[PDB]
Amino acid sequence: LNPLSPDIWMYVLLACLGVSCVLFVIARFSPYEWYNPHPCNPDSDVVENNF
Amino acid sequence: SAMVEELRM
Repeated sequence: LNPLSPDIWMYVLLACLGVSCVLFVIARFSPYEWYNPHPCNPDSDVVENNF
Repeated sequence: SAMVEELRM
């Protein structure tokens, strides 16, 4: 792990944790992502979640 | 209602 001076490491640590959290937040308020698992029987508007 | 629905869930 020498090539990157240890600083950049934990920087990217916090970076990906933040981007993942904001991904979860955005997918939370997302229209199409509620994806009614097995629409192959469309019998009802079942609302499920992702991400 | 939408913020409540997708927030509490």
